[PDB]
Amino acid sequence: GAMAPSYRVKRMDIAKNDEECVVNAANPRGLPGDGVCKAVYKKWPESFKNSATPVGTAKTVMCGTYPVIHAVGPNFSNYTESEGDRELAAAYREVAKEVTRLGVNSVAIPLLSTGVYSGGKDRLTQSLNHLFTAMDSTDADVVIYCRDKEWEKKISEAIQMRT
Ligand SMILES: [Cl-]
Repeated sequence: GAMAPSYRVKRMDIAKNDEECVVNAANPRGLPGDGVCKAVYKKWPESFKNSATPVGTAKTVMCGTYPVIHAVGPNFSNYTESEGDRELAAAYREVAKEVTRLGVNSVAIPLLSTGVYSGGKDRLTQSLNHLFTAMDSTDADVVIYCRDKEWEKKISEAIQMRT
């Protein structure tokens, strides 16, 4: 585990992360996909061998020795708010289990079920809180990756509030 387990947020490409493993915002089919998923495919294509896994689950595939945790959030275009919220909480719990199993000291993570899977809604607070509920019991340094300046400020604030 990390010496003083922390949360941080960085506004850059998660494919350039400085952590011991990465969470992919995967699709259920293990396809190259778009957004974070496409950057992950371009950086760690080997990790997409038998990566396909259902909604609300996480499946780790090693690129060399570097773990890629394919976390499948619900697409809110397809799910009801109620069922989406449940599968989004589940995907984060499976990430916590895989990060623990791997014994890594740090993990790079995007906010699941945002952008292409948000159903056109701002789910920053929803997704971030399910991230906290899962990862709070873990001892890994968590680094959250986003691309939009207003998202970084809001994520930074939510982290610092609890400190
Ligand atoms: Cl970048």
